[PDB]
Order: sequence, then C-alpha cells, then structure tokens
Amino acid sequence: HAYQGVSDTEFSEWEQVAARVAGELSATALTRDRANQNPIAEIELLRRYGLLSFATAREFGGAGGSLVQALQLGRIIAAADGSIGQLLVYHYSNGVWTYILGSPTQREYISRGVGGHGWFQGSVSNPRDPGITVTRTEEGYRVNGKRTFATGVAVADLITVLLYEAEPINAIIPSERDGLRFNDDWDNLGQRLTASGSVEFDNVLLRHDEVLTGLDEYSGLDGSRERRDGLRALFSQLIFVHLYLGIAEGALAAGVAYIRDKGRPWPEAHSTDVTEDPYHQQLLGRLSAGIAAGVALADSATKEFEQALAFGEAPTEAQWGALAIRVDQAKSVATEISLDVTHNIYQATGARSTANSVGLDIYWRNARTHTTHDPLPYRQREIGRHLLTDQWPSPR
Amino acid sequence: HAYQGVSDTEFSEWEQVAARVAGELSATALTRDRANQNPIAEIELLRRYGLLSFATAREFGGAGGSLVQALQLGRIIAAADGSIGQLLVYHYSNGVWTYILGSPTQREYISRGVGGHGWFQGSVSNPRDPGITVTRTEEGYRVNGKRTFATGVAVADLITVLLYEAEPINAIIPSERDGLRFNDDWDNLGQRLTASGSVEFDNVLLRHDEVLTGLDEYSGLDGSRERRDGLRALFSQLIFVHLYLGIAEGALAAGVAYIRDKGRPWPEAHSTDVTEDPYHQQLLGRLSAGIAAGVALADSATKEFEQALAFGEAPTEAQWGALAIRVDQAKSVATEISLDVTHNIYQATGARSTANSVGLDIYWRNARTHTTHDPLPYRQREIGRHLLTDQWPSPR
Amino acid sequence: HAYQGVSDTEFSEWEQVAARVAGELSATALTRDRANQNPIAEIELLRRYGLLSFATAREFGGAGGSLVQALQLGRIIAAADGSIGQLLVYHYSNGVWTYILGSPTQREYISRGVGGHGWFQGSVSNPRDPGITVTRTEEGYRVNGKRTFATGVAVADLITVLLYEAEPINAIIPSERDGLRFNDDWDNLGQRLTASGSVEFDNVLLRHDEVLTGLDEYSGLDGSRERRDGLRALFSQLIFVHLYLGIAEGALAAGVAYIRDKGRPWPEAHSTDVTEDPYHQQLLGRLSAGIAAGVALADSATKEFEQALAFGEAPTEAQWGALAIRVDQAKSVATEISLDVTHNIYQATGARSTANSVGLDIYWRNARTHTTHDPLPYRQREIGRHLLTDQWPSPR
Amino acid sequence: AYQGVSDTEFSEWEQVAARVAGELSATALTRDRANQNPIAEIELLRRYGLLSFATAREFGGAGGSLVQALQLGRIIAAADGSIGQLLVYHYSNGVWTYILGSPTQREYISRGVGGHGWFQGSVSNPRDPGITVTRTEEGYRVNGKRTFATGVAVADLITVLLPINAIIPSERDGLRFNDDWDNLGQRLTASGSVEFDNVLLRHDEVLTGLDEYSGLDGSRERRDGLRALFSQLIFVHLYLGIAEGALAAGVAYIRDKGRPWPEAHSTDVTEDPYHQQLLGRLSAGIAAGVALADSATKEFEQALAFGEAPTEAQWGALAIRVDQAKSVATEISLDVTHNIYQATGARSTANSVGLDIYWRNARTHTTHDPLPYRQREIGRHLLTDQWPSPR
Repeated sequence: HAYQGVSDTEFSEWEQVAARVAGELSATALTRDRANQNPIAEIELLRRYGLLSFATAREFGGAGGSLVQALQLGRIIAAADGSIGQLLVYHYSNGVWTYILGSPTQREYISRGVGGHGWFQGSVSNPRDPGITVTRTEEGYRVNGKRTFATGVAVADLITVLLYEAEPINAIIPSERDGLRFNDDWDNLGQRLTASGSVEFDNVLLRHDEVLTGLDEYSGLDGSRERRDGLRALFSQLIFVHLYLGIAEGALAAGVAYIRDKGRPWPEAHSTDVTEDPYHQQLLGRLSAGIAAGVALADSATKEFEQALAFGEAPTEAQWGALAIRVDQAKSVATEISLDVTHNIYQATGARSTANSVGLDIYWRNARTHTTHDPLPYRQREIGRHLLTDQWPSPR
Repeated sequence: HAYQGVSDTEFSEWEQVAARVAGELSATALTRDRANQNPIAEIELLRRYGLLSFATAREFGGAGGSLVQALQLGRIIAAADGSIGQLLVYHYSNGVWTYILGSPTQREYISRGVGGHGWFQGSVSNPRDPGITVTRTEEGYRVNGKRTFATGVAVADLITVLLYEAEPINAIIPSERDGLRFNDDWDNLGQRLTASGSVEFDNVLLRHDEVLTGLDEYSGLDGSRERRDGLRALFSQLIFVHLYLGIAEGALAAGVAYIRDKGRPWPEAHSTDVTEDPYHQQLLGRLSAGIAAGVALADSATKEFEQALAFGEAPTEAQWGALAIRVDQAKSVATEISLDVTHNIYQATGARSTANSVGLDIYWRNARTHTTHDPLPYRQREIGRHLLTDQWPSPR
Repeated sequence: HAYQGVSDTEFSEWEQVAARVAGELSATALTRDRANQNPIAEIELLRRYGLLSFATAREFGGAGGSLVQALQLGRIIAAADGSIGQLLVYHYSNGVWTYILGSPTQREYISRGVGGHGWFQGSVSNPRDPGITVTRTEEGYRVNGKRTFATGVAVADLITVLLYEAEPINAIIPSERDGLRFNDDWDNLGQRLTASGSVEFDNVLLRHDEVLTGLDEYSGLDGSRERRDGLRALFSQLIFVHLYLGIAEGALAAGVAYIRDKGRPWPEAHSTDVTEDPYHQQLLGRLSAGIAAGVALADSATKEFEQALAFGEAPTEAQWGALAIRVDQAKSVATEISLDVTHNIYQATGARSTANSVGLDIYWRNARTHTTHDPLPYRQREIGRHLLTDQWPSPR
Repeated sequence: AYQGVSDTEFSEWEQVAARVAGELSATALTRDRANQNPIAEIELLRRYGLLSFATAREFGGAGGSLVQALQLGRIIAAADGSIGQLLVYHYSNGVWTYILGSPTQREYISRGVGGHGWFQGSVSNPRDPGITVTRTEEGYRVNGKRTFATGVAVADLITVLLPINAIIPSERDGLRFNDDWDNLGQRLTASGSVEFDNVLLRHDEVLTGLDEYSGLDGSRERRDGLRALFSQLIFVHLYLGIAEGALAAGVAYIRDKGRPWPEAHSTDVTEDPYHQQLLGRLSAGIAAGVALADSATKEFEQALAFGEAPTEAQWGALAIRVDQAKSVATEISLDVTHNIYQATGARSTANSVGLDIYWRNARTHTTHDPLPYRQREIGRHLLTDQWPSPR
C-alpha cells in the first residue's frame, strides 16, 4: 500500500530537516505575515528540503513516509508558521484525496509529479459556494462560477476541482488551464499566507481524461463508495487537529522564550527572578499538559485513519463511525487547547509583550481563524449523539 | 462639591450624546486603527460633544456629572472604540488625580481649563521608568529621562508629571513646555490609538507654582496622606474595569450584528434560520449574563469610590482596604468576562467573519492588550490574602 | 402598599438577627443534614426570631421589609444551611405568590396569619405531575393524585394548591385539611431538610371560599393576566439566585475557616505558613470576586422585580421580557459561581478536609442539587435568542 | 518481569474485568453507604485472577504488563472507585517491592502474590508526626500513628516505609487498625489510621534491593524515585476510570430515566442539543487523558526495565510526562463527575440514583497532592530548565 513509512532512525533526520525549516520560517514569520504576499518563497523552501515529497512513495522519488510521520512534520512546521504549516498539511491531504479519488494510472501521474517534480497540490473544495454551473460537452466539462477559500490554489501546480452535483465530479487540472482567475481578496485575521482567496472559473474546461474515477471500483449500492470518499473529510479534520496543536506548541514556546529573555518580575512577587513566578509556572504547566494530551490523542487517531485507509474494502458503517468519533474527539480537544494556549499566554508574558515587534498574537490570529472552519459545538454534539442514540456518524 | 452628578433625565440626554459619538467612532474604528495615527480628530469629536467637560462642575462650564455617570458614558464610548474609550476614561481619571493632588487655587485653574476651554488631560505616571532624574532650581525643577506608556500625552493640553513615591514631586505643565520629545514607538497589538508611546524629557522645567500641594493638608505621620493619595491608583483600576466591560459589550453587539446580517446556518443544524442555532443562543446568552454581572459590580464599586473621595478625612486603613478589595473584585471579574467575550465570540460568527473587512478581532486586541497592564493573578491573590490573613490592601 | 421596606439602620438590626440565626444553624448543619428529619425545630427558630414575618406589613405584626431586604436575609441563612435557606426564601416567594393571586380580602387573611400568627407558607406547584384529577363540587373542588417536589408542605401551616388545567385553579388550605398524606420519600443528595417529598391528595376539598381570585381584575384578552401571573415564576427564579449565592458564600467562608484553623503548608511551597500559599490566595480571590459580581446583579434584579410588582397595571410585553432577561442573567451567573465555588474549594482545603467530620461537601451537595431545578443552558439560550431574534421571553 | 500478555489474550482479561465490574457496580451504592471493610471485594478480584495479573506465569500469575494492569484498573475503577484504588495500589505495591526487594526477596513476594492470592498494602504517608522507629538487636521497633494506610487493614503482606523499608505479615503483633475512616469518597479503601505498638521488623525482612545502586551519583535516589512516579501514574488511571464510569452512568440515566425539557425542540430527551454537546465534550476529554496516560505508562515500563537507574534527564522527562498526565486526568475527572448532573436533571439527585458517588470519589482522591504544584513543576522546567528530581 501507499504511505508505508520511513524507519525510526530516518524519521529523526526528517524531524531535524523540519526543525531547520521551522527556525528560518519562525525568524521571518512576523514580517511575512504583515506583507500578506503569496507564499511562493515559502513553498520553494519546503520543496528544497524534500518536505513536499515526504509522503510520496520512494518509487517516485519521495521519502515514503507515513501519514502519522507526515502530520508530525506538519506540527513542527505549523509551530513556526501557522500559514505555511496549513499549506503543507493541505498539500499532504490533497495527496490523500487524489489517492482516494484517482485511478491507478491517475495515481501514478500524480505521484511522479509530486515525488520527483516538486508539484504542490491545491484543491477547490468548498461545497457552500452558490452560482456554480457545470455542463458536460464532448471535450469534457465546462465550469463557471466563483469559488472561495481556495487554499494554496494560487501557488499550486496541480489543482483538484471538486464539484458537488447530483453526480459529483472531481478532476485534476494544471495551473495554466485557461479560465482560472485568482482574485486578490484574501486579507484575513490569521492564516494570511495560505492563499485562501477566491478563484473565478470563466468557462474552465475539465478534460475527460482528467476526471478522477478511483471511486468507481467501490459499490454505489451498499454505501462503500460514500464511506471510502468520506475518508477525505475525516483526514481533513485530522490535519486541522495537528495544525491546531502545532500552533499551540509554537505559542507556548514563544511565550516561554519571551519570559526567559525579556520578562520582568512583578513588584508584588516574592522573587526577583521572573522565571520563579508561581502563577507563570502553573499556567505554563497547565497549558503544556493540555497540549501533550491533545498530541497523544492526535497521533492515536491518525494511526487509526491509516488502518482504515489500508482496509482491503471500504470501512463499514461501524468502522467509519468509530473512526469519525475518534477524529471528532481529537478535533474537540485540539480546538480547545489551541484556543486556550494562544489566548492565555499573554497573562504570563505581560504588558510590554503586546508590542507588534514581539507579535505573540500571530498564534492566536492563526488558531482563532482556522478553528471557525466548522463549528466546534457540532463536532462535540456528534460524539454525544452517538452516546445517547447509538447512531454512528455518517458521510454527509 | 466635586462630581455632584446630573439629574436622571439630563443623564439620559448625555447617554444619547455618547451614543451619537459611539456610532461615528464605531463606523471608522477599523480604518483609524490601521492608520495608527495620533487621535487628534477623535479628541476634538469628544470635545465638540461636551464629553471632555462632562465630569467638571457647572460653574466652570461643565455638565456637573458624577464619576458613576462619567464612567458609564465611558463604557458607551469604549464599546465603539477601545482606544478612544481608554483616552476618555484616562482623561476623567486624570481630573480625579489633579483634584486629589491640587491645592484650592490649582483645582480651580484646572477646572476652568477643562470645563470651559476644552483641555484634555494626559499623565506621565509609570513608576517603573528607570534613569529618571530631577534637579531643583530657583525657577522650579528640571526633569530628565524617558517615560513610557504616556497615554494621551501627545494629544493632551495639560500634562500631569508624577515623580517618585516616597517624597513625590507632582506637577502640571502645558503641552507647549519646552523639552518634551514624543517618540514614535507605539505600534501595539491593541489600544493603538491611545498615544501610549514614550516621551523624552530634555531639561523640562516644572515651575514652583505648578507643583501640586493638595496633599499637604493630610498628615504624613498616620498614613492619611498615603491613603488619600492612594485613591488615585484605585480609580485607575476602576476605569480599567469599565473600559474592559465596554469593550466586552462592543464585541458582543458586533458579533450579534454579524450573525443577524451576514450569518448563515450550519448544514447540520435543525433550523435553516441562523438566529435559531441553539449553540449560538446559549453562548451569546452566557456572555451577556457575565457582562451584566460585571457592570453591576463595577457601578457599585464606583459609587463606593465616590463616597470615599467625598469623606471629610482620608479613609482609614479598613475603609481603604475594603474599597481596594471591592475594586480588586471588579477588576478580576471585568478582566475575565472581557477576555471571555472577545475570544469566544468567533465561535458563533464563523469562518467568513475572520476577514479583516469585518474586523471582529479589534475588540480582542484591545482587551487582550490592556488586561496585561497589571497581572490578573496578583489582584486575585490580594483578595484571597485578605480572607486568609486579615491584612487589608494598603497604599504602595 | 406591600413590601415597602424598613429603614437602613433598622435593616442592620435584622441583619444582626439573621447572623445570630445563621451561627446556630451552622453549628448543627452537618448533624441535622445526616439525620434527614423534617425541620420543625428550624422553622420554629426562624419564627422566634421574626424572620417568617419580616416581609409582611407592620399593620399585621410583620416587620414591613421589602423583597430586596427579605432575600438578602435569605442569603445570610442560606450560607449557614442551604436547606433552611431554601425554606425561608420559598416561604417569602409563597407570600409573593398569594399576594399576586389573592383578592383583597384573601390577602388580608394571609397577611394576618403570616404577620401575627407565625404561619409558614408552602405550595404544591409542580406543573409536570401527571394523573392529577380535579372535579368541581357544590362545596368547592375535590382534588386527587400525587404531587412531587412539595417543598415545605409537610411543615407549612398554609398550603397553596396550584392546578394547571384549561382554567387554572389556585387555592389555600390549612395543613389539617383532610386527605393530605405526606410520603417519607425524600432522601436526596442535597437540600435534604427542605421536605421536598411527594404529597398524596385523597379527595381533598378546595372550598370555593378558598379559591384565589386576585387575577380576575387583569384582562385575559391582551395578555395582562398572563404577565401578572408570570411574575410568580420570575420570582421563583430570583429566590434561586439568592439561594445559590448564599450557599456559595457559606462554602467560601467554610473553606477559608478550615485553611486558617486546620490547614497545613505543602512541602514544595515557599512558605511554611499555609495562609501564604499563592495558589490558595489566588483561587479564593477569584471565587470571592465571582460571588460579589453575582450578588450585585442579584440585588439589582430583585429591585427591578419590585418595581414591576408595583406597576399600576400588568407589565407590558417589553417590561415583562426585560425583567425576564435580567432574571435569566442573574440565574446564569449565580448557577455558575455557586457550582464553581462549592466544587473547587477542595483544591485549597486539601486531603484531610475530605473527612465527613469536616463536611465541606454539604455546600456542593446543596448547590449541585438545586441547580438542576431547570436546565441552565435553556436559561442562557433565552437571553441569546432575544439578542438574535428580538423576541422577548413570555409566560410559558 | 511485567512482560505482558498477547493482544488477543488481553481482550479476554478485559472481559474478565468487565464481569467483575458488573458485579461490583450492582452493589456499589449499598457497600459505599455501609462503609465496611472490602473483604469480599478483594476476594472477588482474587478469584478472577486480577490480583496476580501482573505476576509472571512461573509464579502462578498471568504475566501481564503494567500498561495492561492499569488498563484493567480503569475498568474496575469505573464500576467502583474504592475497589479500583485498592487494585492499582496493590499493583503499585508490587512495583515498590520489586524495586525495593533483593532478588531472593522478589521471589518470596512473587510466589505469594502469584500463587497464594496475597494482597499487598503500604504504610507510606510521609506527613505523619510522632512516628518513632527504635533500633534493637531483636530488630526494629516502630511506634506512632500513621494515617491514610490504604488497604493495610485487608492486606496480607504489608510494606512499611520509614531509609528503613521492610515487609511484614498481616499477623505481626502491634498492628492496631483504627475505625476512623468516615470519608467523603474512597470510603471502601481501608484508608484509616494504623497504630504501631512496638512492632518488630526483623533483619531478614528488611528490603535491600536498592543497595546495588550507587548512593553517590544519585542512581539510588532516581531508581527509588520510580515508586513515587508510579504512584502518580496509578492516580491518573484511577481518575480516568472514575470519569469513564460517571460519563457512562450519566448517559445510561438519560437514556433510561431522562425526560425532555418543555422548551426543547424535540420530545426525545436523547436529541437535546445541550446534552449531546456536553457529553461529547466530556467524552473527548477522557479520550485525550487516556491516550496520554497509556503513553506515560509505556514510558515508565521502559524506565523500570533500564536495568541501570535512569539519568537525571530520563527521570526528569518521565516525571514531566507523569505530571502532565496527572494534570489532565485531574481536570477531566473533576469536570465529568461534577457537570454530569447538568444533563441528568433534578430527579437524578435522589440518593437511590447515587450519581454523586463518582464525584465524591474523584473529588476526594484528587486532593492527595495539590494539582497546582504538579502543574507548577512542568512550567518551572520550561522556564528554568530544571528537571524534576527525587524529592
């Protein structure tokens, strides 16, 4: 199967690669965030260090890492820069999507380009966009309409277009396909460097040989195709989990670093050593403990996703539902702890730390932004609904 | 005497004036916040609507409002713009400071300027500024050194300069006084339009007639002078309470306004009406309740401060301690709810609300910044310390 | 008219009476709680000290106190014994109920009994009791069935029987009225001494002279009668607020007392004095601040209720809804802080405090029990619904 | 030692623990209110092989690991917090005597615990004044009063920690078990006080396992420190077990006795949006605590199996991991057992329902050592680089 994984010794080296990339991204995060430019240089930095091809099989020039390993590297990157961290994990997830959606020949085309040609994958997947028209011609499909939240599409080399019709249509197109217009309407609270602006489709052609047909081998009668395709949405929730935990780890380390370097003791405190303040220590310890719990659950849930992905068949209703519950559980804890850390870190760093030259708020802006992707109470509700009614979460 | 208050019907008219000002500030808050300019226009707006002279007696051209009424108008302004709200309450507090510190003739000089000539009062009061020197000459005192967090000084007409704590030297100087250099080093997370940058004193003269001597009539032997002077710091904490609550009220109203105008229902919700989501309603209702509790305690603590200020003598150790405990309580509650509201409002507003064209984060940036003025756990510790040891809070 | 209030100096004397009663109840609270007996002696203690007649006009032998003052006395009693505090405020609320529902001659009959004859008022008002049959007789009404949560009925001298039919029937009957059986089925977590067991109705007679007719002067066409009657349910929510805050004050005081008398320092702590522990002080200060906020909002809400009760007409749609919103706000904050205090106090008191001879849990058992009377999230939801839809709460 | 059984074999042990849990949960309220010594419950664990689960098969045990043993502890703790504490304290006492005992002493204990149903108790409260040990050629004479002696009144082999560490039979003269345990929760843990009236500790019974570790470089201190770290670990699993039992009890009450609120959109109580959200939040919290707890136990097993004592960094890193697990497990167990009543309702507060037994249990034990100081240790290491060390 795909996503075989690298050895423990080799992954330690890939963690050092990610740490090297994280240090450089971290030193320029505030300047780049303020500039709000498309992250071309940052994508090139990820490409040059072999991180874009990490989750591609070694046959195609990738490292052959597992999804657990890939998202763990994503946490290291997301801790330095939430925006570039989101781009990396979305790229990995887009590869998981086209692996699920692609035929074997289509899978090979994508893996060769991602593994050995530096392709960055983006997708147009927002299902709430109105005014989208799609018509079928002999040449292929003609798509018209404006799509929003198109993360990484303006910097991607291969674009996955997902259309939510009565019969859904998913296709892969190159970046230079005519009719694509990228609007400069992304000026957001956080995740500013993710290129999540809107994309205009002006009579865009999706060729017939570009339509993904991997789901055809799964039964459209017993729900196998829906549950196989539903793994895409479950993995998207998992990358969000690791993204939030990565941002939380960066905010905690940044707050710790500010206190050790610039912190002044409070005059009412017993000690003149700011590092000995009892309230700073308790608060940082509570947050650190909470992150560790979220990470432990995250890595457990990601391993369970890999097992479901490697099933010889589509997961059953109970297998899919149990995995969705675990993903829901990881999503709930990761959202709460990341919001908790990025929000309350200022209570320990103090008044002078609120200067934009310090920029401790970038973690909050990033965490607070992406946590609104889908509402937290409804993911918690799904867990409790299963406890009260025995009904499994279903691909919606 | 001072801060007698206007009638209930007249104050309803002043609340109407504040609402008119709040609407204009709210509509331009985002654009002004980005430009980061000194708030000269906003102070003239406060001036032309009579809000700067509201807390000055009618004999000087003011409205004759009370401190309870003045801080209530402050909450209305602070809800529209946290920065301008801070300036207004800091101005009111600076009048209370010079009332406590000023002689009879000095009080009338300031009241006539603030009451009938539009003077805005700023203060240089940070006690943690090192390297400050003062030399007494035949004409007065020559002051040198850099002072930080000089809120409103760059836009003030009358500046109060406070030096030391043991043998203090407090004086009022005009904005035209030679030697004042305003550094352009205020680029902050929030409270950006408060003019809280640093100020350089280059051989600044404080004339002998400008030295405040109101504290002379209080005994320096039994602590009466310290407890009378200590009312200034308690009133600072009090305006912080009202500022935080105003900001929290603005964030709640802005989130409600967004949901009603731009909100859309979550597809998993039972209702297609976004205003009927049970989690939006529950969250907003919890936040609304917490704000109301904070306001009830805040206005009660302000009334208790007015009574202590109007005492014929300085408040005793127990009177000062009980007032400080109640102000600590209001500070703790107002800190917690304002951080709660401004952080969690995004859970109800959704992903599209994170655009900077919406700017719902300005309330968080403002509250998150100012709540770090002095650390929350130590104000809570002071309350618990009194309960466990019987030791009242005492002036510094 | 009614609930006019006593003077400030005289209310201090009544607060001294309540403190004396609270001290005695507090010393026997644990023993009486475990015995689970009907609080006949405690009702007689309240009677001897004039607390049962405090809210009755002076012409009838009562003190002439207001509802604000009466519930403030209830908080003092509730802090010593949550069960006895609930009985006192239920007695007051039952007096408010019969004041709304009673005719002028019926009001005088009850006031003369409660004011000068020591009557304790209980009610049978649970609207969720099924299988309750009531048939009209020439003599009056015959009522059969089982009613639950009949707080204080087994110790009441005057019992209000509320029947929720197509035409609601409310009447007052003596405790010796034939057909009343008191089942020994009240063995609860907390509120154990409130006599909240079930009561059987064996063909009980409600004479026509006993049917309360005070609501007849209010129109049943424009909602006046519904909103006038709805003040009863709003006052029930108000007494719950004060009950919860009193329990929280008692729990905070009991924890402070244990720490000062029995507390030992933690070996890792900086100080060998347990009263100097920074985490004890911080937590106790946060809890103290939260209680003070809830109290300030509670007393503000009670005053607004008194104004509504004294309206020349029934409250309008807007007047009733605004009062319901404020009571909802007070109910939300009082529930949260009382559960917060009684649950978290053990973190400061330590391991030895968990002995049943200490009995710190009685506050939690009491607060945790009564806060389930009606679900908190639906009260918060009502506030958020008004913000989002503009719909005022209405009598249900 | 602590090798562990296979995955398929451990599934059968989970079912054995579920059978024991179901029987305990049927009399949980009646036994808790009776406040009697849990003699029959300890025999229940003994008959089903749970007392010898963490002992090698060569001694008559199951050959399970510490990760597996504490997982079964969570199953028992979910049904009865008191009995769950006794089981994990028994397991922890085996780890203590394994660390403290000589190779010949280890086999004596393994044969009795594995092949004769011995229950191990500990007298190990470090905050007891008046404790006095006196040396004699007869051995050692111990006098004073020790409190919180969990399981001692029902233990067969008793470890006394004074350093002087020894094991004595339950029949040793001088032991006076006082009947002063009337607590909020953990009522059936036999945690009363034990009077020592000139109790003899023979030289042959003194544990000498720590002698082979150097007392000069801190190796003996760090090796012995694993005892306290494992104590904090069994507290983690106990709190999560109680939280699991409370959540399941609240869910089962709503499904079987719950009534919809008249303001709710649905007449089905299981479709209340606030019940679902609250329970789902609590469920996710427990799941995160379990994942961290089982991770920390795996790291402890490796530390114990190092042979050599863990270094300052290895011991410190393990202690940080255990503090993190302790913090999360404390917060979620208090959260679950306290907030479950918001979803169960007014009628669920009757003592015939007894849903408060979970809160009383978790609220009691979480005060064993103060939570803020365990959190402070994590933050202190982040700010000062100082690892936790054997204190």
